Amino acid sequence: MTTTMKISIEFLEPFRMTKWQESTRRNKNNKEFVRGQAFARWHRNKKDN
RNA sequence: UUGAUGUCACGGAACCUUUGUUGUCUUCGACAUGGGUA
Repeated sequence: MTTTMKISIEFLEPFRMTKWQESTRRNKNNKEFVRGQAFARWHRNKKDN
């Protein structure tokens, strides 16, 4: 038993997004991935392009 | 397209340094033209 709460966020400013990286590099040892953890994330449909 | 008992990323000024500068009197006299004649 759960209740779903529809959430929308309206940005009043340009928001920051983090650069895409390989799933091999999405760990605490990669500085760039950790530094961008508070930003938005880009999703790739396919890893190649 | 996240994972969860732990995110100061509003935690970080694209910032700092380079002269569109230099040189020149709005001045002034000899031609122009191609043959023609035998």
